[PDB]
Amino acid sequence: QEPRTLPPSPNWYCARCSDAVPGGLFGFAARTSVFLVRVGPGAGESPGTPPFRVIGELVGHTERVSGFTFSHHPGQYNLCATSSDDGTVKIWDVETKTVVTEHALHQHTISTLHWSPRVKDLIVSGDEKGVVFCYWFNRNDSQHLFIEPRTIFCLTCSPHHEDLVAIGYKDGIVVIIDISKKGEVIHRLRGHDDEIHSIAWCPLPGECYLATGSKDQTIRIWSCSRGRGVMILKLPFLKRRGGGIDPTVKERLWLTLHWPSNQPTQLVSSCFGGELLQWDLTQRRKYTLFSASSEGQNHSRIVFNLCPLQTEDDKQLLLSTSMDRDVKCWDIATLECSWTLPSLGGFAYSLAFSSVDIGSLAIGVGDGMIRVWNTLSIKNNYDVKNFWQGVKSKVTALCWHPTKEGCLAFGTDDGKVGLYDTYSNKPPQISSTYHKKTVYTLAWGPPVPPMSSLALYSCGGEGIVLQHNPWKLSGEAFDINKLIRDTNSIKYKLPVHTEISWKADGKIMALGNEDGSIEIFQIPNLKLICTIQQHHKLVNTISWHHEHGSQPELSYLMASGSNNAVIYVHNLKTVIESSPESPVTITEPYRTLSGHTAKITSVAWSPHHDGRLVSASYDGTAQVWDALREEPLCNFRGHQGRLLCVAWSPLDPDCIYSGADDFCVHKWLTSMQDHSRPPQ
Repeated sequence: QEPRTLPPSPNWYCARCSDAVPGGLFGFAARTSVFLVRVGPGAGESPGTPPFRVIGELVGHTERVSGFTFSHHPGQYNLCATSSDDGTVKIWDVETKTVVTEHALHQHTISTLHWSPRVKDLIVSGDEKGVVFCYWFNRNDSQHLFIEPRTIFCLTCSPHHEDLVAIGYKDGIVVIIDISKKGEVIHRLRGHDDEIHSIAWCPLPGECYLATGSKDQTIRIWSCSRGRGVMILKLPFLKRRGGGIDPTVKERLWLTLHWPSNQPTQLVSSCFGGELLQWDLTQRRKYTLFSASSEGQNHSRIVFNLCPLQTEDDKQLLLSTSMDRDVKCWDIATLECSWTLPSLGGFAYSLAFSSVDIGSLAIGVGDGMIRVWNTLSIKNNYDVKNFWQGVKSKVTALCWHPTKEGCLAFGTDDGKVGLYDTYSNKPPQISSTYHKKTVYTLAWGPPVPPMSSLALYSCGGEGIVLQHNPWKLSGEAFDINKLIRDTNSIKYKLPVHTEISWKADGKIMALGNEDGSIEIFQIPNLKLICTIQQHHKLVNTISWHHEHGSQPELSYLMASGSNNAVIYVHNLKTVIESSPESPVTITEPYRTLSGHTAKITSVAWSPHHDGRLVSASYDGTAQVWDALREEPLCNFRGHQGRLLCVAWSPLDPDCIYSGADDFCVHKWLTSMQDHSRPPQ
């Protein structure tokens, strides 16, 4: 197929950190980057499927990107400007995705910036102390201005007059200044009594008029001729609609505006709960609600930004960013949602494909919500459902039940273990017993004494593996060390267990330990049959090869990764088949896979090949290996962060999913990669 990126969430509480240009292209600030999305025919998606594609990233800021604005000058729609908490304003060329030039003139946290509609190379930025910089980037010039000693929230250069800029402040003051007269205040618009979130100029000259949106829940339309206020629209109270959100998050209003240049008598605004309104300015406060006819397509939390985009084929679209972590595309003709692009608010810690519902991919995320991505949805490349009830903390482990549809085990960084029924709206069952530290692994396997068809095993960072009864999760959970210690007559303290992996046949359990050893236990009683001494640092990942390969000998292969970069495969046919009455120590690998330059977080065997392994590393790459020939095939470098998880697509042998601490999940193709091995 084609690649996909589930990106980080658009940044919150920024008056302008997203924009679009005609054709067209949408950009949004998200963490320390800007993400670029082709929208319309140029995306080149098949009909009925949403016409968008995530196509690139602007990389180089070292902190939160606070502002983003395209140039809207014909022939230079490829230029844009960003601001960041790193103290810089950068000018970018989106064709190369590189910096053209930049400045560090601001000495206080930048609030926002805007590219002049009228002057080709002028970018105006404003900071939290009230300082404004005019930057004419192509003649290398700047002017500081200082109007009033207050925190700038928003700034909008006039579309009609090259010298006029409207500024909105944290306290509700709005001013229009003349940047040719040292920022002289030409109009002082008094009326709002809280944060100005948005300023839109009437897009026709004469019929100037100006609209301002505020945390005070009013939109005020003002005159420059008279100077005075000519219209106050108060937001309506409306029934909250969509699925029941989480009370345990704080949320006041964000009131942003879009004044369509082709429809001067209409004004679009956000509203409580992220509803969108089309206001009729001919009328006594008439509005029409976006998505009024359809159900559950509206945003469920406040909307921060609205970006008009006219496509090549003349569709009028409007893009919305929200605290709900969705980017939505609105068809202005109908006010219905054309499509939604979901996003991630934390590290992608864990991926797990359901063996029952093919292509159903669960994602464990550091924003406390489980995602289920229906990866094989025919008409939607990003069909993602969220689960929040009973989760709360960072989801560091997931594992679908092997036979029961909808049954998802999960684990958290506060040691919690849970079992979700994703086919219902009921909250998850939670284990009464907690791990002292993060749950790094979950695995289903046969029950062992004293339990007492499949038990759930959870491994915490403190070193304990618990056996849970998936019926009675609130009941007793058993530390398996007692069974281990008794079956094998152990006297010294047991190793700290850092990883658990059951062989596919459910007859053998492997535990990886903090000291690097891997122990091999046999049912029914977890008799130790083998200790593998190969890694010398904490074991992060173990995986047993599947059973449906060409030769049956392959299901005895076990891959493992530790805090060192070298990966090993061991072949446990001999030892397992001999069933020794006292345990064997293995100290030579069956295969050695060298290439990575940092810790290995996750390994997984291709279900479509014999002895084909993918690994995820803290070196920022995923590596595909022919394990049997010790041959590196394909290195994926699309992540910016350190990889935490990897999983082979169940239907396409060429497609793998990977997650990282860059807040991204990438779906990529082994055939489209330029490198065969990791950087040296």
